[PDB]
Amino acid sequence: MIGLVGKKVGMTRIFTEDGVSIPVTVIEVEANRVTQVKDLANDGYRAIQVTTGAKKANRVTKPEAGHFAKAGVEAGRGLWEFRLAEGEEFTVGQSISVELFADVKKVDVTGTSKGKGFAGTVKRWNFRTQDATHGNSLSHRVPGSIGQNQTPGKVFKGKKMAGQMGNERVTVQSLDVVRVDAERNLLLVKGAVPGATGSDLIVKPAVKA
Amino acid sequence: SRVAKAPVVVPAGVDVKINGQVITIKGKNGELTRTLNDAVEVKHADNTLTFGPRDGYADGWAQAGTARALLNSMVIGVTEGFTKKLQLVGVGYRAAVKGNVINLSLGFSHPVDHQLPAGITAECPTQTEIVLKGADKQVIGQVAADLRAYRRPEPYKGKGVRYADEVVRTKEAKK
Amino acid sequence: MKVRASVKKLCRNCKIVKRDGVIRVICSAEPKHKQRQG
Amino acid sequence: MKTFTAKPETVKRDWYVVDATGKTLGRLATELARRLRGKHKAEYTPHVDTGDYIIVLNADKVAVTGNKRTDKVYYHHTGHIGGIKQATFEEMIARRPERVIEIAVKGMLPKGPLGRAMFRKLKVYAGNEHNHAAQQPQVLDI
RNA sequence: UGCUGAAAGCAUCUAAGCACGAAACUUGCCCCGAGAUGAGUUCUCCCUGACCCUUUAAGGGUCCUGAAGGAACGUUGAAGA
RNA sequence: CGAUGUCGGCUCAUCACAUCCUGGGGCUGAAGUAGGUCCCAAGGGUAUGGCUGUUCGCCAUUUAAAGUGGUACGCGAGCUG
RNA sequence: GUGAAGAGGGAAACAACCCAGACCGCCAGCUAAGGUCCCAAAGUCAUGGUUAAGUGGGAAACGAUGUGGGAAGGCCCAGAC
Ligand SMILES: [Mg+2]
Ligand SMILES: [Mg+2]
Ligand SMILES: [Mg+2]
Ligand SMILES: [Mg+2]
Ligand SMILES: [Mg+2]
Ligand SMILES: [Mg+2]
Ligand SMILES: [Mg+2]
Ligand SMILES: [Mg+2]
Ligand SMILES: [Mg+2]
Ligand SMILES: [Mg+2]
Ligand SMILES: [Mg+2]
Ligand SMILES: [Mg+2]
Ligand SMILES: [Mg+2]
Ligand SMILES: [Mg+2]
Ligand SMILES: [Mg+2]
Ligand SMILES: [Mg+2]
Ligand SMILES: [Mg+2]
Ligand SMILES: [Mg+2]
Ligand SMILES: [Mg+2]
Ligand SMILES: [Mg+2]
Ligand SMILES: [Mg+2]
Ligand SMILES: [Mg+2]
Ligand SMILES: [Mg+2]
Ligand SMILES: [Mg+2]
Ligand SMILES: [Mg+2]
Ligand SMILES: [Mg+2]
Ligand SMILES: [Mg+2]
Ligand SMILES: [Mg+2]
Ligand SMILES: [Mg+2]
Ligand SMILES: [Mg+2]
Ligand SMILES: [Mg+2]
Ligand SMILES: [Mg+2]
Ligand SMILES: [Mg+2]
Ligand SMILES: [Mg+2]
Ligand SMILES: [Mg+2]
Ligand SMILES: [Mg+2]
Ligand SMILES: [Zn+2]
Repeated sequence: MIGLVGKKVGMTRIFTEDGVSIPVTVIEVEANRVTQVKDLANDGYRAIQVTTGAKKANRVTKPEAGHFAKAGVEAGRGLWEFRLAEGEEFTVGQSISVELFADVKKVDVTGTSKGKGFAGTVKRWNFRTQDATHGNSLSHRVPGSIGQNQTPGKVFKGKKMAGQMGNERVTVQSLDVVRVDAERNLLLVKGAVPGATGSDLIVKPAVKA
Repeated sequence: SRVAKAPVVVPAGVDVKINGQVITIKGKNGELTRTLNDAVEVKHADNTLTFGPRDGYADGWAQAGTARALLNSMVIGVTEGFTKKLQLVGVGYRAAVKGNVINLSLGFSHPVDHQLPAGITAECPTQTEIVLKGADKQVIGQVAADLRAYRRPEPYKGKGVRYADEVVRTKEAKK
Repeated sequence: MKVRASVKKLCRNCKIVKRDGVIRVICSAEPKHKQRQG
Repeated sequence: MKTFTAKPETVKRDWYVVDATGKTLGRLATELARRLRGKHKAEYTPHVDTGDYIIVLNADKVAVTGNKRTDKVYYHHTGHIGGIKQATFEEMIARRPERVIEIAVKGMLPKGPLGRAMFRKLKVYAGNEHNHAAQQPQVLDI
């Protein structure tokens, strides 16, 4: 089943009648409008290409604006692509609303996580710090040993070392959808999705069920 | 060898078609088809099938003797059919048939249902007895093995699904 | 299943069979006699 | 005088279609590597690619003898420390069958920049068809 | 663990044929990923001038032209050494 | 021997399988529960303290289990001394 | 005996093993050990067998109706197994 492209509005809580507070993440989902329908005869696979939001007319480029003009649709802030299941099809200028998730129960939310920058191995890979006293010479948060003596003149591939943390595509699976508000284009999922406030989110129905 | 030298007599009302290595044997109980091994030479001497080693093969008489007893069994299957009987030993163990789904009740927390294959028909005279009939001998023995495989009979009481003819060597729990 | 280097017939009902390159003793009478050369 | 050498500008190359149905793997592959090297031509030169373009189709129907269909093993290593991988022959036919002809010929070509250039002329296909009718390939019988 | 079944009138899970069988294996889940030099595919956009040259060729130059786009600069960021 | 820093701890590990746990089996002097034993299996998991410089060991209390080894008895141009 | 104090060829690489002792030059010929499907020069040679284990291409006591060859024996068309 296809997914929809939304935006992380922020987090809040839904007080139930029973006295339970559900921490929810508001994801506004405007009308995703398709820009290209891909098929087996031309493209080798079945998918649709959607767009959302608006964009400044002086900033959408002539190659990019020609792509919306062929579909005959207003330029949106990006272009995403969702693989089609069998027996599932869409027309070109079709708009897709948040009512698609009206009867799903769990979703998977894909976003780009927050950028931690260059992070050390205590923060990134959860290494233990060494001893903060008892004689330690300049080695309180260092990664310690990284290999062995002469047997493998070498550090192995994928060794956990410092580097860029976050700012990358991650997917949180099986989030309970709380409320689907079609009138003001919202989608309330239980819990915390990746991404900062205002970043693009990809909400698909849950594949692990 | 000695099995393969003894020819297999086709009766009346049993149609036999030789086609290369593919042999289709029809009859009043169904049709059966088996591609033979390429080491086997088959020919129909007008009332009997004969079975000879095709040249340029090592296991000549070995493959021919396998090809004898199969087509012997294919003849008996299409004029008599095979009938393997199973009984259930144990309290509360029973079986029921819905067309081609035997509904076993073998003391589990979940129901046991077994889908029957194509040419296999089953029947329970009693709740504690399963009688299944069919044409192909390899298939009725396989279905009987599958129904036995749910409760292989315990050696302390003989409890479980057994063949109706087999012996169950029991064992006393000593102390 | 006894697994040994030396596999032997233990009674009159033992039968030495080679199944898939492995010498195996199988007995219809006694389940203690079933063997496998390994 | 001096011994002739082929020249890469003046050398001519030809196109061949080989059907790999039922043929033994290594006995096919050594004839391909003979003709990719160019050792069937009298103007052979070791440092010059003089071999012919070869299209091999029905690559999934190549045959091996013995129990090698279930017992020949294609190892490789991913670089990472646990990264030894393993695939049998009949898994490689099901997964990506063009590699079987390709691995066998690549081991039989010379190792170096010229041997990698010789491998570029081998064009294998799992199916019974190819897009290379424009080069007018002949039916090579092996 | 079997079914059918010879070689070996029997027996036999195997030699021909068939079935089942584990957190291992390949998938399914997530991420990177066409420098995959075998450098792939799809969609859209842009450019429709004159001449000289000798060693005539995937040649060199002049004048006209400067697109799509990019880059630089600036205001900056829940992006960042 | 015109220098290859060494016991133990710390911090990162990584591999083997002669498997400690979990998985699949066979036999049992296997009623069940719980075991014994052997076969398959390296995917993941695999204590904290008291004493001692200790590895080890004993002890206390855990845990599904507290595996055995290789790695310059792994790891001092990473630390401790 | 070789190396030391000896190059060349072969044994993947491999002072001491195998072949063979480099005065120099040659885009000549024959051979040695070792080889002749491709990497890689030369037999996809010929004739007759053996192996189904990738044995070949690592190992013992011991185990087994694997299979090929030979010589002998006791049962057996008075009917064996
Ligand atoms: Mg940041
Ligand atoms: Mg600490
Ligand atoms: Mg200091
Ligand atoms: Mg400090
Ligand atoms: Mg060091
Ligand atoms: Mg190295
Ligand atoms: Mg098996
Ligand atoms: Mg053992
Ligand atoms: Mg039989
Ligand atoms: Mg049987
Ligand atoms: Mg299966
Ligand atoms: Mg020293
Ligand atoms: Mg020095
Ligand atoms: Mg083991
Ligand atoms: Mg057990
Ligand atoms: Mg592992
Ligand atoms: Mg482990
Ligand atoms: Mg592994
Ligand atoms: Mg797995
Ligand atoms: Mg302790
Ligand atoms: Mg040691
Ligand atoms: Mg050490
Ligand atoms: Mg260790
Ligand atoms: Mg140290
Ligand atoms: Mg001291
Ligand atoms: Mg000296
Ligand atoms: Mg020498
Ligand atoms: Mg030498
Ligand atoms: Mg050697
Ligand atoms: Mg050499
Ligand atoms: Mg000569
Ligand atoms: Mg010679
Ligand atoms: Mg070389
Ligand atoms: Mg050659
Ligand atoms: Mg020949
Ligand atoms: Mg008798
Ligand atoms: Zn026995």
